[PDB]
Amino acid sequence: GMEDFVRQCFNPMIVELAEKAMKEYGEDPKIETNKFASICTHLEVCFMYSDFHFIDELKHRFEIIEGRDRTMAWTVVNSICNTTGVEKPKFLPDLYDYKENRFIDIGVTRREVHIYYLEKANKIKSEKTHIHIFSFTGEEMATKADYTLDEESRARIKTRLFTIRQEMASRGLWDSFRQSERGEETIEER
Amino acid sequence: EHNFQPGDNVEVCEGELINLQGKILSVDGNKITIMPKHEDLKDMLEFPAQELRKYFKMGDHVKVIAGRFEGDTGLIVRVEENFVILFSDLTMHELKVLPRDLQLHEWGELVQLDPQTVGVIVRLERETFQVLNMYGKVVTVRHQAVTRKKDNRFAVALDSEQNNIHVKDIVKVIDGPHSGREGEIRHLFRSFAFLHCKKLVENGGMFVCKTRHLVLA
Amino acid sequence: RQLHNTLWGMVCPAETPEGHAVGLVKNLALMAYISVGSQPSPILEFLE
RNA sequence: AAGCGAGAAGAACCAGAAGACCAGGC
Ligand SMILES: [Mg+2]
Repeated sequence: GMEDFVRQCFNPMIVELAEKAMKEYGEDPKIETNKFASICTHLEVCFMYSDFHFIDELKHRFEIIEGRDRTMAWTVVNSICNTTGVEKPKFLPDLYDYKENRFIDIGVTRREVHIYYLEKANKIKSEKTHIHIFSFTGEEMATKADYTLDEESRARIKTRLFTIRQEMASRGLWDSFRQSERGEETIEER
Repeated sequence: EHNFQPGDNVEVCEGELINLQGKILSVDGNKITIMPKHEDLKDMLEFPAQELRKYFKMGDHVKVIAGRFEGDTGLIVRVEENFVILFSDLTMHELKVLPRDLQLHEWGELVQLDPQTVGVIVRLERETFQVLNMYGKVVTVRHQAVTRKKDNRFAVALDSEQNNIHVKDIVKVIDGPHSGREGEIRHLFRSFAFLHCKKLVENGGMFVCKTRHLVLA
Repeated sequence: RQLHNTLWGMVCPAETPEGHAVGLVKNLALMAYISVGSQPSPILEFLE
């Protein structure tokens, strides 16, 4: 029993965004709950990233592109690229920083940071798309070693990741989260 | 405590041998029988393991042995009553220690392989980076074996028609292996440029052409 | 290792390994029987 | 030459004995 743990160990609106997104994409959230937990933690970390940080001479500095439906997310991306002139990233980013006027992709991983980082960098082809990567073990690393955040904010994010890691281990499913199959897509039209 | 290690520059703290300076030779188990070969001294003397201290002269080498500044190295620059100040070799960090405390890469970033092999990273691996060099060969190099090179975004060169070309310019290739291709100049040198073409799938569209094989598109 | 004349009927002249144990490892013949042993007391009594 | 309704990708992804002895092929 893990889904109840995810429900009770997350912000209600974060889990709401996760479940609505998944339902949009057509996946049964009662079976593949590992993707449920992963999406929830990713959304949570993105919110923390865009939490308490404001651009002013108060306005949110970071707009959370993830967590909203596909058309709305792409509308946000297109509007930002049309006003600021930033190149439209073909892959949906996760956030946009107005001060540096550049999109950011946030990824939380349990494997070593650099392998995930290089994987993403190669996939994106480095088309002017800064990316930041967190890990459950409690280390971070980003493109050009730029985190665009105060040390205390990143410390809070990493501590939250470590705490959820320890709670989930207390539940004993840490090894279960270490498994994720390609796809069990066999829904015949009946 | 009292510990002595070979190779250290020591001094004599008492006796008729006072102020004599020398380099330790050997060491023993309990009675160290430390023997320092004094500077400009053909003979070898004998001292107890408490009579010698690690003294150093102005302009010599020193390396911390223990304490808060362990691992730092440099050169003492002043001799106060007992404190000795020096500046770290690797960085400008200030260092104050006793004399006895001393002894005697992102996807598509230009990298230096060797003076004449300023390559461009085209693939990130766990331990290595593929690097397309200026000759058109792809080499694999360890992450720490290359240095990040400062890109000259304002570089200017001549193309095949002696037109001025600049970083970010779109050029056509009219000679050499890539003749007929078109690309964006990413890194520019007088004789060659690293170009990008999204239609080119090899090396993620990163190729290299001589500047005399280019014409501004 | 040589096939002694006394191996007639007691050991197989043909059956023997051809490696480094030629002639040392032998094989009994079909009708060969190795004695089991017996007490000589009755023989001694008969002789006396 | 054909020509009679719409698309694109959230999250992240290996194993050693060693030694002795015996049988055996060459
Ligand atoms: Mg992402």
